[PDB]
This record gives sequence, structure tokens and C-alpha cells, in this order.
Amino acid sequence: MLLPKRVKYRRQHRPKTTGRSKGGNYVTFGEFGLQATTTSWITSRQIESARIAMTRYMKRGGKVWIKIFPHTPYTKKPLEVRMGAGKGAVEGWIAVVKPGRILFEVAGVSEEVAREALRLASHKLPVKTKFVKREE
Amino acid sequence: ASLKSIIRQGKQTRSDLKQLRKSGKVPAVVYGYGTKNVSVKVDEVEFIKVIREVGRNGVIELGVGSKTIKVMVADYQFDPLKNQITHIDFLAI
Amino acid sequence: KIDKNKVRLKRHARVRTNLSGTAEKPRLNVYRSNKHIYAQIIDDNKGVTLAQASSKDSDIATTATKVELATKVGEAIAKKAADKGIKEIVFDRGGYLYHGRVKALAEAARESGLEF
Amino acid sequence: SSTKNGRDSESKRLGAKRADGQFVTGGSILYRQRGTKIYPGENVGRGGDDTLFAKIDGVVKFERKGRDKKQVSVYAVA
Amino acid sequence: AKLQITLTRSVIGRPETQRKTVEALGLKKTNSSVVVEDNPAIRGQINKVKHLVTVE
RNA sequence: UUAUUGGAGGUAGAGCACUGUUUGGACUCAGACAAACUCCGAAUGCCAAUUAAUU
RNA sequence: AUAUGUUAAGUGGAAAAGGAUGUGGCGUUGCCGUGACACUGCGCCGAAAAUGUACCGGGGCUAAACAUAUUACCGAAGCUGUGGAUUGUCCUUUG
RNA sequence: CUGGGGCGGUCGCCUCCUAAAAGGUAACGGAGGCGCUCAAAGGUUCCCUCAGAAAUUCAUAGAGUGUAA
RNA sequence: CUGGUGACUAUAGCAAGGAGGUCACACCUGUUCCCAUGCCGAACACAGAAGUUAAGCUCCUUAGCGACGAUGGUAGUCCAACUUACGUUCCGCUAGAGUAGAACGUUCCAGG
Repeated sequence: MLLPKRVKYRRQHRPKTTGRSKGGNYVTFGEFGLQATTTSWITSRQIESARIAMTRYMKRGGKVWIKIFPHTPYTKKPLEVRMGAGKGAVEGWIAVVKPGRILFEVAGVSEEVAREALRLASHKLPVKTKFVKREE
Repeated sequence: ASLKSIIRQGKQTRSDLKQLRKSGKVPAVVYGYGTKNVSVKVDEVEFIKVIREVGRNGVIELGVGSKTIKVMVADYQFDPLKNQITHIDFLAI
Repeated sequence: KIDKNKVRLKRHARVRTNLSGTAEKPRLNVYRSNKHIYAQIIDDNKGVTLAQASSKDSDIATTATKVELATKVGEAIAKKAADKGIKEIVFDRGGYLYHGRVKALAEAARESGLEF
Repeated sequence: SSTKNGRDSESKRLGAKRADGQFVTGGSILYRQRGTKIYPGENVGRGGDDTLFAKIDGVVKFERKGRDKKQVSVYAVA
Repeated sequence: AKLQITLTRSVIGRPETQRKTVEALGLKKTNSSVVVEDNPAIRGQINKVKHLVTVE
């Protein structure tokens, strides 16, 4: 789906989540975009699900950009283990989406088609989003 | 043509800018070579109405001291979550 | 062209960290050109000079112009410095190999009453 | 399900030992370090294990050597 | 002198640094007051414990 | 304890100038991520002066 | 109690994604009284558990609620008034 | 020692991160190494400047520094 | 304005154009001698008919690359108070733009 080909350290801390988005708030690559207004971890699973939805709606006529990427790995432990005896094993890969960040961008379609596509993509993501267009 | 702009003198405490930005006025600075650092107040309703006519990087008419000196907009702040302007750096030509 | 005088200043910098950087002073700084040879007594607490002597200050008699002129220059500096009351010197060779002309400027100043 | 980590060294108490503008005696240590984060100025010497000590007794002062480098110096009192 | 300082709030539940400044001001028990010449150094102490003390 | 002065240090933040991860163009341009990245960088805390005003 | 607004669920007096011609505000446009929307305040559905009401302490209240701003009072072994006891330090009076 | 004990792992030293810009700072928290080697891989004096890309040019250092950082 | 030698955070540079000659600085000329190349008078070092500004070098104009860099705003935060992320006071970045900016400078010797 999406993950680094190699990371240097397999077991990192969890990333901070309080605050606001530091960069990537503007619709740079395309015409319309979907903006996040709530902090969360976006796994590569829901990224690859939202992308399938958004692209299947447009019938693969327009162009789509994904402005986020799962870099940080999170670990989990076996089902009945007691606390202690080391760290877990790697489970998935996340991105941190704080309020402001533009998640997906779409270009090459009408306004209403992109609005419906970015509506149907935002039902597979665990955050609340809104529809923005390129800052006039 | 000419737009009135009251000057904000002295230190603007954080609550001053906070309760002004919740009312429809934005700080701004105007400088260049000859006129420098008149921290003034600019309205958010007329500024958008003039930027809709002249553009983002055009020449925006503004009265620096009840007079037009063909000030040009250099850069501006903007928060993506509310669609409200934050600040303008008004380079004088 | 390696610009011979520029490769001399790197060597001089490497020379001049243990010499009037923590050591005895004044310096007797020399300088070697294609034709002449210069030397001056310097102190570095202030940064001022106390003597001068050259191979072009009317020391010429048309001898073997390169080594003997160094000897005359050294004698002149040694008689100047003992005038003002300076019987102590550290010899900064300036990054020239201590051989021939610089060696002659040095060993012709020891014999003239200026003891390293 | 043991762990393979769990050993660490013992912290060498490094850093500065004498503040700026302070009087120090003829042998006091001024800065522990590995390598030279700080250089010896004047009346300050460097030990075989990188460390900065005062050679005489006077006021200690931290200056800047060139750019992106600093040094420590001891100066004569009175 | 000037600057009559009166302790208004207790110093129970306040950090130790705030308690030390109140002792330096000379204030002792709650509702006690002192008179001190105005300085730039006395103004700083009152500012640190400004919530606890009342100045006139 | 405060206020005036000087100093050591690299975290919050931000940034891509090194190390690594990363998206879309041309044949280098834009855009992002980092406890064990830093060209940068606080507020405070700390060390002092042999300084004052309180206590 | 005084002044100006909000809401109508008994919210207040538990809980999310998401859904909606509930109602107040400001703003901004498109056709001449009707449409679009932008950001907002207060709500409403989502909302199912075991002895007994049972998620205000009770009665009871839509004002005895919420927001905004003033003027009083109640309230502690705090502080102060009066009397007394012990230990100190000052000497206005070894007081 | 031990998120009860047993079975498993660990026990001394060095270097990073956690560590919150002085110093110190824990967990069966995250990563590695040591139990040496050198008679010149030691002292002193002179001289020199690298990797890599196309004997020449570019190069600020991207090399090397016995052995981890 | 020339030379030697120190101090300075590239406002001190890199790059591109123009000017300057043997009074200074170098190129040069060649290995008799001092010394030298792990091969090689290329360097180092020794002595110097004669010639040139070509290169080095010093100076002049450039804001292309670097280095420097405000005010305003933002992020972040010590303190306080509400209570779960604000709301009041203080300090206050980074980035980016307006800008300095094609160095100042001591002591000696010389044509002056």
C-alpha cells in the first residue's frame, strides 16, 4: 500500500498530536483539495481505501495527488502477554494529520465532480474534513 | 480611491490583536525606501473588495496618512481554517 | 603557477602558533624576495615594530648579491636592536627553509650581539 | 521473550565548571569535554584528556574565536 | 515611605519560590502589611507574587 | 528573593544546509517526515559579580 | 435582586461518526419578495441492563437555566475586637 | 533481579537516545561494543593535502583518524 | 596611492568585465657552487646576460552565487486563572520580504 522501503530504526516512539499543522496547508499541485480539521493517525489502509473510492468515482479521467505519507511505524504486542519483557513488533505505518493539513488534491474535473469525489473519500478517513480550492 | 486606516501605536498586546481579529480589522505594515514601519489597521471587507478588482500581486490603492503613494502588496498571512486574513506587508513603491 | 608567495603564507601561519603565540618575543621576522631580503623586530602585545633593515636601504656594493647581502642585513639589524636595548629574540623564519639566505641572516646576527 | 539491550555507561560529569567573570586559582579546571568544543585562550592550558585548566589566578572569560568557535581565557586581576 | 503591601491570599498550595519571595517582602501572616520605599528591585518581587499581594 | 550585567548549554519551535524516508513535473523546479537529522533557535532553569534594595 | 439577549429540551442534570426546512447572529451574492451559500450561538436524532425512582443530594423549577455587566448579603478554628497562659527579643517604661 | 514463582534472559566496564539546552535522572525501554592492539600505530624536526565526477580541470573536505559510538 | 607584519562572524568572499611594469613583486635564464627529486633543478635552493604584463599580483565597475539583515505578524512559552484547551500579562523564534553591502584597519620602510 504505502510504506518506506527502509527505515533506519524499526521501533520509534509515538509522535506528538497536540498542535496545528506546520506545513502543507495549501492546494499547490492541483485545483481542489480536502483539508483536515481534526488530529489523528491516518494509517496506510484508509489512505489506500480513500484513494480507490475517489479514483473509481472519477472513472480515472482526472488526476489525483496524495499529500501525506505513512512514515512512522507503530508496534503492538501478542494477545495474552503481561506488561514488560521488551517492546512490541511492528504492525503498521501511520501519518500524523493535525488540523489544517491538505490530505488529497484533485485536478482535471469539474467543480461538482471533484466535490462529490472528495465527499466520498472523506467517509473512509477517521477525521473531519472540508472542501477547499486553490487559494485565489 | 483613498482608504482610511487608523494607526496602531505602541505595543499591541495579544488580547488586543485577538479581540480585533474577532471584529473585522487586521494589522499591517507599510515600508520601503522613504517611508518605513507605519503599523496601521486595515479593514478586511474593503481589502477583499479591492483585491477582487486589482488582484493578488497588483498595485493596491491605500491611504498612508490620508494620501496615496501607490503602495504595493508584498506578502500576506492567511490561516486555512477560517478564511480570514491575518497581516499584510505593504511595500511602498 | 602555484603562486609561490601564497604557499609561503600557509606555512608561515603553521609556523607562527608556537612562536609569539606562547613563546619568547620580540620576533625577528624575515621576508625573502627574488632579489632582496627584509627583516624587522616586532612585538605582539601591542603590534608595533622596533627596527628595520633591508637589502635595498643602501647596503649594496655588488658582492655575491644573495648570501653576503643577507649577512650585511643581519649585522645592520643586530646593531640597531642593541641600540634600543634589546638583547633577546625569537627567530621566525617566515616559512622559508632555514638554509642559505635566511640561515645567513640568522647566523650573521648571532655573532653581532643578538642572542637567540 | 527477553530483551537484548539494557546496558549503558556511567555519566562523566562534563560541561563547564567555572562561571564567567569569576575568580579562579592557579590550577582550577574550567571545562571538561571530549575533543575541543572550546579552545584554550591565554593563561589557559589543555590537558592530555581534553580539559581546560587555568595556569595562573585571575578572572575567567569566554570569548569567540573566529566564527562557529569559542575560547576561554584567564586574565590578571588588578 | 510608599507602596503599602498587604498579603491577601494564603501561601498554602503555592510553590516554594513564591513563599520565599513573600518572606523577603517581610509579609509573614495573611492580612499583614508592610511599607517600603519604591525601587525597581521591590517592584520585581511584588510582580512575582502579584496575585497573592495587594499594593497601594 | 528580585532587578542590572556576563557566560556555558541546543530542548519547544522551525528547516532541509549533512544522514536517512518521500510526492508530482522537465530533462534541476516545486511539495512533505524524523528520539538516536540540524544551516538555525527561544521561554525558562543554571553558574557568577565578590554589584545594590529587602529580609 | 437590576439590565440586555439565547433556548424549550426538562436540556440544565453523561457519551461519537454521521443525519436534518429547529431557532438567534453577522456576511456575502442571483432573480425581483423569493433562492444560493460562508462562518457562527444554543439545541435535536444516533442513545439498549439487570433488588427500587436511581446521571439535579430531595422537593420543585422553563426560569429557582445559560451568556453578558453591575450592586448587596450569607459564609471558616482565616483575620480582627476583649480577657487570660506560656516562651522569647527590645531597654519608648530592666517595666 | 523478576508487572506472583518456576523455565527464558541479565549481573562488570565504554558510547549514543529516553534526558525536559547546566550537572544528575528509572524501567525485563531503543541500539552497539570491551576483557585489546603498536617497537613505531610512541617523541621531536621538516614537508604535503583528501574522497568522488569528467595526466588536466572541478572539489572545502562528501576522505582518513588501529578498534564501537 | 606601493611594500612588510598584526587585529577583525564573507557588510571582508566567488564570479564577470577594464587598467597597470621592470623604482618594487614575479615570470623568466640555467644547474658552477649550497641543497634537492622515494623517477624528474616541476617543487625545494643556488646564482642572475637580457626580455614581457601573457599568467601571479595590486587597483577600478558590477547585486549573478554566497554572507549580513530590520519593523509588523505568526509559532512557542514563564506567570496567573478557568477547566480541558482556551482566556489575560511577559519574553519572543524560524522562514520571507525592505535593506546594508564589491571591506574597515594598527605600526614601521620607501616614491609622497
